[PDB]
This record gives sequence, structure tokens and C-alpha cells, in this order.
Amino acid sequence: FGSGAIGYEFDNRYLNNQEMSAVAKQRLTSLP
Amino acid sequence: FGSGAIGYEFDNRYLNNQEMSAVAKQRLTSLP
Amino acid sequence: FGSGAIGYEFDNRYLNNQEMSAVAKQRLTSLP
Amino acid sequence: FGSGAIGYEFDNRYLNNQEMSAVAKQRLTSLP
Amino acid sequence: FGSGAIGYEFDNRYLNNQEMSAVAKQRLTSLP
Amino acid sequence: FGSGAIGYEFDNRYLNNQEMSAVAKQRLTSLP
Amino acid sequence: FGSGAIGYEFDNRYLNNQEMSAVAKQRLTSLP
Amino acid sequence: FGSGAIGYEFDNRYLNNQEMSAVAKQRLTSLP
Amino acid sequence: FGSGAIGYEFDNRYLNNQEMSAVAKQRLTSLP
Amino acid sequence: FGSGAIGYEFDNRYLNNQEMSAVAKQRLTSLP
Amino acid sequence: FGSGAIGYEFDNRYLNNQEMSAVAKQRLTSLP
Amino acid sequence: FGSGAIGYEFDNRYLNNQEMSAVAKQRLTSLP
Amino acid sequence: NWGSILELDLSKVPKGWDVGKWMYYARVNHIAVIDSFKEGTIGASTGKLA
Repeated sequence: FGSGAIGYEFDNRYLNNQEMSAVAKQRLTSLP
Repeated sequence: FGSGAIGYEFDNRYLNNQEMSAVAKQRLTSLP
Repeated sequence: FGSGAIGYEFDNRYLNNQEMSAVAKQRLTSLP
Repeated sequence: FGSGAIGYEFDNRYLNNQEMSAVAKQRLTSLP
Repeated sequence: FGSGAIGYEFDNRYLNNQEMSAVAKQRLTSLP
Repeated sequence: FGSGAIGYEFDNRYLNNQEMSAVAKQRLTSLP
Repeated sequence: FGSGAIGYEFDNRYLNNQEMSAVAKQRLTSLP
Repeated sequence: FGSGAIGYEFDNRYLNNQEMSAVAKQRLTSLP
Repeated sequence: FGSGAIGYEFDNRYLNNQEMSAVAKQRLTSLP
Repeated sequence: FGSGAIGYEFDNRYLNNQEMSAVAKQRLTSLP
Repeated sequence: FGSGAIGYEFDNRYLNNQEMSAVAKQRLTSLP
Repeated sequence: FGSGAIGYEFDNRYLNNQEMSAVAKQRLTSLP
Repeated sequence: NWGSILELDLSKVPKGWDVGKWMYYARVNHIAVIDSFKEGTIGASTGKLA
């Protein structure tokens, strides 16, 4: 059968987690 | 058969652990 | 067949282990 | 059947997260 | 056939090793 | 069936991400 | 067929190795 | 069917990214 | 067919390498 | 069917990449 | 069919490589 | 069919790269 | 105007010694036996305290 109201949310949440992991590594460096 | 009252909560918990891992790497830096 | 009284506990324990691993990385930084 | 209005955006989001992870490791060094 | 008197203990031991790995990363920091 | 106007772009984008990850590690060293 | 006198020992040895790896990371910190 | 005008270039690009990753770890050291 | 005079020793060697890797991370610390 | 004039080159190139990665870690140490 | 004069040597060589990797991490520490 | 004049050399090369990676981590330490 | 004041910590007076007699013998001999391994110094010796 099919219904994607819980698969969609879990995939979106996984991508949100991975996005937060990506942006959490960003730094604006110093000591030039 | 079908029932998601145990798989949904386990998936949610997995994504919550991923959430906490992602946000635990967030740092507001110093030494500019 | 089916009975999930040992699968449920092992999945819950796995998620507990992963949660403890996640929260064990948390730090409140210093040197501002 | 066939429909890519949900898989396309998830793939695009995955590649966007990969994009941000790749460009977050870019550093212009100092101390020459 | 069926018997879980050897798989249950191995799964429990695996999760115990995961437990010890998770709690071995716990640190109470210094230098505030 | 077949049409590769979205598979091609996603593979090319994946390779672009991996290329950016590769070149982002390049450094011209100092302190000789 | 079946006989688990060598599978049991190898699984137990694998778990012993993983346990030794876990406990080998344990430290009692200093510098408070 | 058969055609390698798109798989060949993607494989070549993958190996080029591996090439750049491998040669980006090359360092001529100092402090002897 | 069946014979474990070559698989048993390879498994034992694999677990011996795991043994040596596990015990090679063991350190008795200093600076208390 | 079969023809290995492109499989051979890609496998050889993969092994070349892995060899360059291996030798790029080699160092002749100092500070004795 | 079967003949294990090349499988045996390759498995033994793989285990030798993994053993050398294991023992190459061993250190006798200092600074007590 | 069967022929190992190309797979044997690729396996040997893979194990040679593993050999070089294993022996490239070998260090004779200092500061005792 | 009063003279210099020394801040003295008695964390190393030996066990079973009263402060008064310890300071008395410190006066007389100019040498005061101390105990660097008192139970109260366990943290600093063992790295648990500063």
C-alpha cells in the first residue's frame, strides 16, 4: 500500500539533523 | 500485518539522538 | 511468529547507549 | 508507479548538506 | 527451530560493551 | 524505462561536492 | 546441521576484544 | 542495452577526486 | 562439504589481531 | 559479454590512488 | 570447483597486514 | 570460465598498498 | 600602624599535635615538623584538587 506522512517527516528530520551537523562545523577564523 | 506504535517511537528516538549529537558540536568561538 | 518483549528492550537499550554517547560530548566552553 | 516530486527534493537537500559540509572545511591560512 | 539462551546473552554483552564505551567518554571538565 | 536528465545532474553534483571536499584540504605549508 | 562449540567461543572472544577496547579508553582525569 | 559515454566519465571523475585527495596529503616536512 | 582446519585458524588470527589492537591502546597515565 | 580494457584501467587507477595515499603518510622522523 | 593455494596466501597476507597495523601502534610510554 | 592473471595481480597490489600503509605507521619513539 | 600580618594555614600540622604546642616547639627550635601526607592534602597530591 502507500502513505508517506511519516516517511516524509522522518526523511526531512534526518536531513535537518545532517544540515545542523554541517553548519555546526562552520567557523570564521582568526590570527592572520 | 501493520502497526507503527513501536517503530515510530524508535525512529523518533534515533532522530532525537542525532539531534543531540548535531547540536552538541555547536560552539561560539573566542580569541578573535 | 511474533513476540517483541526482547526486541523492544534491546532496541531501547541501543538507543539509550547512543543517547549517552551523544550527551557525553556536551561541554560548556570557557576562555572568552 | 512513478513520481519524483518528493525524492528529487530530498536528493537535492542531501546534496545541499554535502555542499555545506564541503565548503565549511575551506580555510584561508595564516602564519607564512 | 528456536532458542535464545545464547543469542540473548551475546546481545546483552554487546550492549554492555556499548554501555562502557559510552560512559567512558564522560568527563567533568576544568579550567573555567 | 529510462531518462537520465536527473540522474546525470545528481551524480555530477555528488562529484562536485567530493571535488570541493578534496581541494578544501589543500595547503601550501610554511615553517621550513 | 548444527554445533556451536566454535561459534560460541569466537563470539565470546569478539565480545572480549570489544570489552578490552572499551575499558582501555577509561581515564581518571586530573588538573582541576 | 549498452553505453558507457556517461559511466566512463563519472568513473574518471571519481578517480580524479581520489587523485586530488591522495596528492593533497603530500607534505615535504621541516624541523630536522 | 565441510572442513574447518583453515577457517578456524584464520578466525583465531583475526581475533588475535583484534586482541593486540585492543591491548595496544592500554596506557597507565601520569601527571596527577 | 566481455571486454576488460576499461575495467582494467579503472582498477589500476584505483590502486594507484590508494598507493599514493599510502606513501603520502610516510615520514622520516626527527627530535631524538 | 576448488583449490585454495591462492585464497589461503591472500588471507594470510591480509592477516599479516592487519597484524603489522596492530603492532605498529604499540608504544612504551614516558613522562611519569 | 576461469582466469586469474588479472585478478591475482590486482589482489597482490591491494595487499601491497595495505603493506605500505601498515609499515608507514611504524615509529621509533624519542623523549624517554 | 601595626606590623606585617602573616596568613597561616594549619593544614600541615602533624596528626595528634595541638596547635599551641606545635607553635611552641616551633618557637624554641625554629624548626616545625610538618606532615605533607595528611588526609586533607589527598586531593592536591592525587590531582583531584588544585
